[PDB]
Amino acid sequence: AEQLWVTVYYGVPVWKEATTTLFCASDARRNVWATHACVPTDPNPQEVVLENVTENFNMWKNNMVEQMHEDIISLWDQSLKPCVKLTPLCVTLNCTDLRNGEIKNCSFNITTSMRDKVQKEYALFYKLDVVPIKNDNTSYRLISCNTSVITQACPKVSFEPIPIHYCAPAGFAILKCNDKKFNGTGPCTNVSTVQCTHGIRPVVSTQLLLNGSLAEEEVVIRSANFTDNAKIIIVQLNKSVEINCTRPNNNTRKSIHIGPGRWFYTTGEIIGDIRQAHCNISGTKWNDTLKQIVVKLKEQFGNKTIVFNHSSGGDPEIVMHSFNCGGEFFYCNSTQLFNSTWIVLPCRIKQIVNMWQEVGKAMYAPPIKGQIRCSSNITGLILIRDGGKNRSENTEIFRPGGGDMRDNWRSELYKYKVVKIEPLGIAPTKCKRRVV
Amino acid sequence: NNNTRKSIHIGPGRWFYTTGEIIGDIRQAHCNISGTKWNDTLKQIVVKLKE
Amino acid sequence: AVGIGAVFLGFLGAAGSTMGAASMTLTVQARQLLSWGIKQLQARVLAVERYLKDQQLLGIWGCSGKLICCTAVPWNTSWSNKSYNQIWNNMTWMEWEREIDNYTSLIYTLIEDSQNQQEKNEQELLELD
Amino acid sequence: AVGIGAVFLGFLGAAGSTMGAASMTLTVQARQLLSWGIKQLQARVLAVERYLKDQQLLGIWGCSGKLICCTAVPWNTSWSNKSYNQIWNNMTWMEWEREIDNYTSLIYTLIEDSQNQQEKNEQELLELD
Ligand SMILES: *[C@@H]1O[C@H](CO)[C@@H](O[C@@H]2O[C@H](CO)[C@@H](O[C@@H]3O[C@H](CO[C@H]4O[C@H](CO)[C@@H](O)[C@H](O)[C@@H]4O)[C@@H](O)[C@H](O[C@H]4O[C@H](CO)[C@@H](O)[C@H](O)[C@@H]4O)[C@@H]3O)[C@H](O)[C@H]2NC(C)=O)[C@H](O)[C@H]1NC(C)=O
Ligand SMILES: *[C@@H]1O[C@H](CO)[C@@H](O[C@@H]2O[C@H](CO)[C@@H](O)[C@H](O)[C@H]2NC(C)=O)[C@H](O)[C@H]1NC(C)=O
Ligand SMILES: *[C@@H]1O[C@H](CO)[C@@H](O)[C@H](O)[C@H]1NC(C)=O
Ligand SMILES: *[C@@H]1O[C@H](CO)[C@@H](O)[C@H](O)[C@H]1NC(C)=O
Ligand SMILES: *[C@@H]1O[C@H](CO)[C@@H](O)[C@H](O)[C@H]1NC(C)=O
Ligand SMILES: *[C@@H]1O[C@H](CO)[C@@H](O)[C@H](O)[C@H]1NC(C)=O
Ligand SMILES: *[C@@H]1O[C@H](CO)[C@@H](O)[C@H](O)[C@H]1NC(C)=O
Ligand SMILES: *[C@@H]1O[C@H](CO)[C@@H](O)[C@H](O)[C@H]1NC(C)=O
Repeated sequence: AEQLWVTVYYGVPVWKEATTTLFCASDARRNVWATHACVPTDPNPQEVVLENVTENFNMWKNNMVEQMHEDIISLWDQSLKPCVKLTPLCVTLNCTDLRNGEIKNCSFNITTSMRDKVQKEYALFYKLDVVPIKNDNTSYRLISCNTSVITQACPKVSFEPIPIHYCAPAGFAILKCNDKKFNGTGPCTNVSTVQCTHGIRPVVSTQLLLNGSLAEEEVVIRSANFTDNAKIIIVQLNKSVEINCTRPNNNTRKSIHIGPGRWFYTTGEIIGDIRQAHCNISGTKWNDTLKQIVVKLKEQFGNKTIVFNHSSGGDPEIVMHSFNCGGEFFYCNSTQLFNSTWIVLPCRIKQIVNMWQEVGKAMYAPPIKGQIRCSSNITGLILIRDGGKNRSENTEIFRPGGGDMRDNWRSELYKYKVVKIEPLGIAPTKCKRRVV
Repeated sequence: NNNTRKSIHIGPGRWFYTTGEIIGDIRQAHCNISGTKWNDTLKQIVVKLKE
Repeated sequence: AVGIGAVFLGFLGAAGSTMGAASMTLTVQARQLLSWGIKQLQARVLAVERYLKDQQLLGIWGCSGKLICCTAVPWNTSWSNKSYNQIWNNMTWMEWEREIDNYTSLIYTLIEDSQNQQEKNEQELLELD
Repeated sequence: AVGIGAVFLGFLGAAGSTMGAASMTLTVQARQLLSWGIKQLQARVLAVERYLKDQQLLGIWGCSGKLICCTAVPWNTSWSNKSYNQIWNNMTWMEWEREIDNYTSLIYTLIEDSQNQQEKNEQELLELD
């Protein structure tokens, strides 16, 4: 061969997988995710295809879901830091049934003029927020009394999800898998480089994925391993299913004095009949959606297998479907969607809630005045396998489930991978440097 | 002394640990130090202090 | 008849084409790579350190200002016995870097310990006499 | 019979040997020197500023890329009347720097105000004509 000599090159387009922090970006305008500090979005972002190069994607290793997990919780706690403690409101409640029982009409006597202007301030309380005192009437008190000090969320904080974007830092790039058939992992062929991702709204829910993206012209079902009962099945829907939710009760609210310079909002009277929360779901769209899902499930789980039975498994907040329409947390019985194996949902409202899990300090929602209405659609859902059974293709009871809230972002992040680019490299050449 | 301890309630969601009962005779804390090693150590120290 | 793109390589695409063809856009790729508050502040400092690290080596090696510079270190064919054309017209940057990944520190050391050392020693001697 | 160390000066040891002998490992010493979260973050930024400060002067003086560069500023023997050999073969770096410590700012000024100024003015004039 030729006498070869070392030549140094810079700008070499090669890279290695790496994990780092992506910068937030937002369509700039006390909403939790509406941080005062965030990069304005690019009105004309670029995307280029590699084509000579493929890349190994694995949605179960995208560490970006961890960044979102921690940052989102931090933003929640920060916005709701200067909020009102319920500590002096642990006073026992003399409760009777509210005439029309999920709502009790109770009284108490605290603080009784501890350098302030206060009184008994009777009010309405929800069953799901209190603990019975079986040694009394039965009487009630705040369920938090024997656990922790919790605060009433600041009335000035909105909880509307914001579609936050995330962009690569210098020296790093975001690769995207554009294969319509891409599942949990593999050598994605259609790979492109993206300057910055689209916005993902931090929607928090249990059992069904709401207001997300749609599948590429068919239902696509993903899992780490369809044979492993310890894994979950992620279903991305071809078209979404329409759901319309309402809180028909027109509620008032009252500010009460709890100390000098301190106020607390209580549920006031209710105007009109007291009715149940519920959501209306189109059976047509729901059933047709299921048809496509079943067809795909057959590919792995058998051609005559009975699927989709009633809700079961986990504590009440896992067994019920959960969402936060209007700022109030609704827990509805999804069984009405899965009450027939191979639509109006009854629903209750809770105010003392836990953002995915909370230790010690927790959030109590304020009462919302008026009526709550919203509209959304099911764009995905999580199925769980019921466990061991006869191998024969008889049953596989894909119950709704999933309590790991991180999957509400992983379900979108699966498209992306972050790498570190190494511009420095060498190769042989023909001649020696003309060294004197 | 083989001591027990008790958690007490001091407020809603608040606990404090107190010394509980003591099992066996209540004796003094103490340390045992080797007089041999201690005295020989002092011997060397004194020799240097003399300087 | 030929269909054409606009101007030049978008970003990294050449990584899977031969190193010969890929060399055309080193100016593009280099420029693009070279160039809440606290987390970003940390990232900025890290970016600077990475930036300067590369500049340090390019300075020492006598390569500063160039994206292509010839050294005076001979190629030891033990690393790879491929000819010039067998590499440059037949292998990509991603593939090449892997082939000689375990010689990176070796060759980098040789550039500094042998050539740079020589160039600085002889330079002074030539300036003196 | 001669006993030998491994390869080269470990770190700073040459500081007490003659400047002549010490010059052998400028490549070593330079490389080594050149290259809880918040305190370290501060330190990193400071390191960068010190790094770049030196690079600024080396750039301006026309010395960038070199660890040994000849200037065009004459030595004023008022600073020291020792001959070349009386310095380089007889005095260490620690000793030398002390000898002319009070002329550092003077000579640095002269390099920029006189030579750099000349080189930039004359350069343009030569390029023009
Ligand atoms: C999936 O995505 C859909 C669509 O984004 C969500 O549904 C919407 O949620 C927003 C939440 O704010 C609703 O917006 C509210 O509408 C109220 C009345 O709506 C009428 O009036 C507004 C006036 O601008 C019109 O834009 C609208 O079209 C209707 O004509 C407003 O009164 C609300 O503002 C008040 O409340 C907020 C509370 O934070 C205050 O800050 C304001 O100052 C003001 O007091 C608010 O704008 C919207 O109506 C919903 N759509 C529908 C059809 O109902 C789903 O919630 C989302 N699902 C999930 C799971 O996230
Ligand atoms: C869909 O998922 C399957 C199962 O994981 C993928 O097939 C496997 O891909 C991995 C990728 O490293 C290979 O190691 C396995 O050998 C593959 N298994 C078989 C039997 O082919 C498949 O590639 C995925 N489809 C897409 C489009 O990504
Ligand atoms: C609640 O009020 C009734 C009013 O008659 C009273 O008899 C009862 O003892 C009260 N309970 C408590 C908790 O004091
Ligand atoms: C997905 O939805 C489109 C909507 O038009 C439909 O035409 C298509 O048939 C659906 N895919 C499957 C697998 O049915
Ligand atoms: C789902 O709801 C959103 C709400 O804005 C709507 O824009 C979208 O078109 C809906 N998807 C389908 C498939 O109808
Ligand atoms: C609730 O009832 C009051 C009764 O006066 C009415 O003024 C108010 O508009 C009602 N609110 C809603 C949202 O219907
Ligand atoms: C070199 O060229 C031959 C031509 O057939 C090809 O088979 C081989 O894969 C090439 N090497 C590389 C690195 O692609
Ligand atoms: C210079 O050499 C003489 C030789 O005797 C020595 O005495 C003197 O100390 C030397 N100067 C230095 C700087 O050591």
